[PDB]
Amino acid sequence: GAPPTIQQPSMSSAVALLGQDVDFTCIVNDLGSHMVAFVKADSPPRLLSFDEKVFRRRNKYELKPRIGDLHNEWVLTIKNVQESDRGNYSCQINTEPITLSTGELDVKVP
Amino acid sequence: ASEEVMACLRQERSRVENPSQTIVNVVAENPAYLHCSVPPDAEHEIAWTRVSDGALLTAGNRTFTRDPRWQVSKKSANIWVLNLRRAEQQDSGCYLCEINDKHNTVYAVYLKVLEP
Ligand SMILES: *[C@@H]1O[C@H](CO[C@@H]2O[C@@H](C)[C@@H](O)[C@@H](O)[C@@H]2O)[C@@H](O)[C@H](O)[C@H]1NC(C)=O
Ligand code: NA
Repeated sequence: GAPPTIQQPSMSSAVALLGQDVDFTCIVNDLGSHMVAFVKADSPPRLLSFDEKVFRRRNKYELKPRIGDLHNEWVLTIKNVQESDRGNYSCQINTEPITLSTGELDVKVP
Repeated sequence: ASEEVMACLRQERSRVENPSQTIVNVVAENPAYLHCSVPPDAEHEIAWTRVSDGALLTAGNRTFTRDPRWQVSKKSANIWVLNLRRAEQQDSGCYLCEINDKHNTVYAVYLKVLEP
């Protein structure tokens, strides 16, 4: 009987090198009938995936929903990271009020 | 108030200027209708987001939020509508429609709900 929670370690902040693939993991306990979205928290924020669907650029963003041992890990992959991919990424659960976890990506050029 | 409206509308990111209303005033307890125009003769998906908290409201053909007052529908060939079935003062603020088109269009709409 608990509401959805985001479990450690989720949305870890990272420094990556240009061209790496970068994963953001959102581990959700007690998701129930709620749903998960990934967002780039720029201004304006950009939707990356909602539920089990990648919103755009399937060659740039990948989603692996409900994986891990407990089938509760949501993994967003950013392919081939560039300087434009720097910034904050969020995992959102559609509770009310929303439940969020955010991590920051830095990208260094050789 | 001016700062708030401008900070909302400055978030538009488009190659084609928004052809719809981008400032909507309604009275609390009435419905609100926010419009998103998409490119014609193509099957684009859109998503509506509430900027105050970042809540995703609708995505593609379906409501995402569990707040039951929100629905998305197709008003005509190229116009989608975010329908708020009963507006309250606390719904005032900035809303974004993102389109999955090649230019990754974002349209911004400022909603003001006035006291009944
Ligand atoms: C990333 O986030 C840092 C912490 O900021 C807070 O969370 C973000 C997502 C915003 O909602 C912001 O208003 C909050 O203060 C920021 O200090 C940092 O500048 C952000 N980095 C970039 C590139 O935006
Ligand atoms: Na964080």
